[PDB]
Amino acid sequence: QSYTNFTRGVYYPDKVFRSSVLHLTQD
Amino acid sequence: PTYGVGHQPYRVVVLSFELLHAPATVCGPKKSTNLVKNKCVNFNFNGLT
Amino acid sequence: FVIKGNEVSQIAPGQTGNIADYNYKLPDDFTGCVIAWNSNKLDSKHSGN
Ligand SMILES: *[C@@H]1O[C@H](CO)[C@@H](O)[C@H](O)[C@H]1NC(C)=O
Repeated sequence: QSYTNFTRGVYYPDKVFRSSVLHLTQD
Repeated sequence: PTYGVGHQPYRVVVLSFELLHAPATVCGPKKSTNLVKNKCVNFNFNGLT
Repeated sequence: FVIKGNEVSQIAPGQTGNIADYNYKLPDDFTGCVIAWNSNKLDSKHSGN
């Protein structure tokens, strides 16, 4: 079938609220 | 019933839970009080103190 | 050793009967394996004792 190349699909790796920060996470 | 203690059946219940998760509705037997607001207090919100 | 088939289930920790009691007995704190096979093809003759 056809193939595609996306930069989408992020998800929240945690259950807390963060704002105006750059957070480095691994998952 | 004739076996030694090490070979008798034992009933095991394992209670598994994660404690650092943000929401929780499972438990808490302590009574709540009035939320004071705008004043230095010692607070306990869902186990977080 | 050579045993009767009805006795094979008796060669185990904690068991009692006419074997594993006033006969070859395994410890309750036993580490090891009990390996057994049917020997009738060699012992089918009427040897008696
Ligand atoms: C590569 O990605 C871009 C942007 O998603 C898309 O427009 C383009 O068609 C893609 N190329 C291939 C071969 O998938």
